[PDB]
Amino acid sequence: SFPQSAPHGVVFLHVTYVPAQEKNFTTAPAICHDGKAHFPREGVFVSNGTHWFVTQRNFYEPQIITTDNTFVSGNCDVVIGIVNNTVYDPLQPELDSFK
Amino acid sequence: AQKFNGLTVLPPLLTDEMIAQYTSALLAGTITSGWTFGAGAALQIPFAMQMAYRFNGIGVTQNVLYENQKLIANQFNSAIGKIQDSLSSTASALGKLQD
Ligand SMILES: *[C@@H]1O[C@H](CO)[C@@H](O)[C@H](O)[C@H]1NC(C)=O
Ligand SMILES: *[C@@H]1O[C@H](CO)[C@@H](O)[C@H](O)[C@H]1NC(C)=O
Ligand SMILES: *[C@@H]1O[C@H](CO)[C@@H](O)[C@H](O)[C@H]1NC(C)=O
Repeated sequence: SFPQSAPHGVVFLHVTYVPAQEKNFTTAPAICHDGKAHFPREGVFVSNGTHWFVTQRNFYEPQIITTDNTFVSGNCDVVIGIVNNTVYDPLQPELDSFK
Repeated sequence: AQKFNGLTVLPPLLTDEMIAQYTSALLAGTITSGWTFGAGAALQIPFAMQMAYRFNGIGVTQNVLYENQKLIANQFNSAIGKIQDSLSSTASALGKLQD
């Protein structure tokens, strides 16, 4: 904000952030992989119809689901509405390249 | 008050029906879109994910919600019933307006 002077008061100029151009997708509370439920560290899981990604809450920026940005807590038999997608781990390609 | 010689009473600009409609609109917006409608266009989101957002806001991970959803829902319903019973218990809670 920026202040301005008035003859008998004060004038405030407030700069704010307003989102626009919304779009809707399909979401799931968690991902079940190898019998383990994965939850996002930040953001939510969204899908465009064929693949699942991770985006921010207030901005759309799809990312490949990875162990780096997800954490595991228990099995996937308790969470209601879980889906059955897979996750990615770059350590396996890193190990494969060391041959 | 009453009607008699000397003075008169004026009706309010907004009727009770309009106030009830405003409250209903606020309730629908806050239970169908979270806090997104308070800053711009309303964005739909399932209620469980909004509750997970709020739990992450208060400093607790969302997995404890996803593993204890039924208990929290039952506690909320019991609390609503208890508020109804307490309000119908003829308690002196409405004394602020009566005074
Ligand atoms: C998104 O919203 C529009 C209009 O509300 C609806 O027609 C559509 O089915 C929704 N879902 C997708 C995936 O577009
Ligand atoms: C969803 O995004 C993927 C990109 O990984 C793309 O290959 C696929 O065609 C997209 N599906 C639709 C229905 O747009
Ligand atoms: C999820 O995928 C696993 C893969 O082994 C399978 O055993 C399980 O039945 C699947 N569950 C559902 C609900 O599709």
